[PDB]
Amino acid sequence: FLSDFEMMLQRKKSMSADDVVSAMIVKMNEAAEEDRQLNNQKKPALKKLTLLPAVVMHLKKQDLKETFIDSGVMSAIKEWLSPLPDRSLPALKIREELLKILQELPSVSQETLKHSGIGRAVMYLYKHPKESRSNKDMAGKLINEWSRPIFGLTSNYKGMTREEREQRDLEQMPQFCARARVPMPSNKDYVVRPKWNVSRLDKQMRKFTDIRKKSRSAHAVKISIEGNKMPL
Amino acid sequence: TGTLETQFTCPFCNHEKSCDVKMDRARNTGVISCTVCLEEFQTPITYLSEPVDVYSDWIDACEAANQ
Amino acid sequence: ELSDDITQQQLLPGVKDPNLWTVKCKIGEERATAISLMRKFIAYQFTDTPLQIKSVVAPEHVKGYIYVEAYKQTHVKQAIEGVGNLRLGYWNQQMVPIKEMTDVLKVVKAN
Amino acid sequence: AALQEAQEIFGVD
Repeated sequence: FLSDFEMMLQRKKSMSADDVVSAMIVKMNEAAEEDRQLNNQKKPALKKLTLLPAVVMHLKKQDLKETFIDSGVMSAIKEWLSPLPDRSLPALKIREELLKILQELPSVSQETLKHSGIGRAVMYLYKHPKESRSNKDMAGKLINEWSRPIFGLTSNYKGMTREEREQRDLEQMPQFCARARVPMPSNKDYVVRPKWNVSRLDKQMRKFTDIRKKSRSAHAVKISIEGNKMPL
Repeated sequence: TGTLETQFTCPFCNHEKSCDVKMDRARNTGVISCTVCLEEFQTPITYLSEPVDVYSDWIDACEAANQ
Repeated sequence: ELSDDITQQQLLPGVKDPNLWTVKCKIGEERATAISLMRKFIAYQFTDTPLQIKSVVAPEHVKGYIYVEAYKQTHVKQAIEGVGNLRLGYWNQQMVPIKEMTDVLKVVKAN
Repeated sequence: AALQEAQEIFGVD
């Protein structure tokens, strides 16, 4: 039989998906198609905008971003960013959140952009005249961010190796007073990288510290003297 | 007058406050590394040695090597 | 016929390009400074300490600074050393991040 | 080949 102590300990100890991602993408396609039908009926296309919170709250899950990208999220986002039958842009919220998500979804490979058409779908919004300036800036930076890899460029300055900088620095090398005067830092351009210039007491002190601790007039429950850190 | 500096501008990539000093008081050696370009230098220290002394040894080695 | 913007994405700046650094100039003397900084560059280019700077941008929409492009920040400085209207931006120049460089040569619509 | 890649990825008529 279990002891009440072990029941308590086990009870407290007891406190410590690709299929649902696929189903989410299916629901995103259903929502965008229903909004196409509603737009043809000249009704408000609420389905995408009604699902948006649930979708955004899941695309942010760091542990699933690979699953999301590999499951065809880029295709669904392209469908949501695409203009409707009357060539109107999607709800402002959809553009704002999906563009922000795409910035936070950097693992996207070139083949993924080319196959999903998400690049076309964002370049479209970047060119589009009815797009707001903030969305145009997001689309612009997305287009730069996604095109740099095509040209092998990169924007992470911490990404260039040490030897690359040392080599580049060699590639770029050219051919009275009455009081103390504060000297100013050397402006010299350093090219060349310099070669490097290369207990019995604490046991007794710990023992004495332990004796000091042992001598204290401590109490089992720390009484709040002035009401600070009062429990519950 | 004021408080002594503890973060420095990498004398190579000039990125500000990018270099930090690790002081191995046990092996008597200070290690400085640029958290941007990853450049490093190591110099013998003493108990009097402060981060500003390591950084200076780096600057003195650079100023001597770039001649 | 390749579109103009697509042929443009190719030119973007990378980590390997000379960084564009902000400096600080006396307002309305940014153009007079940048040009005088050309005369400084020309005067030093043949001596033993030529200026290590590549370009100085003084946009019309901005009012307060010229930007010096140089591989290493300290190159910007040796150029601006002793230059008067730029004496204010001598102690510090902020690197405009690689993603906020194309929007320095941005012009919105002289006329 | 590289601009054609960018053209196919961002080409919008």
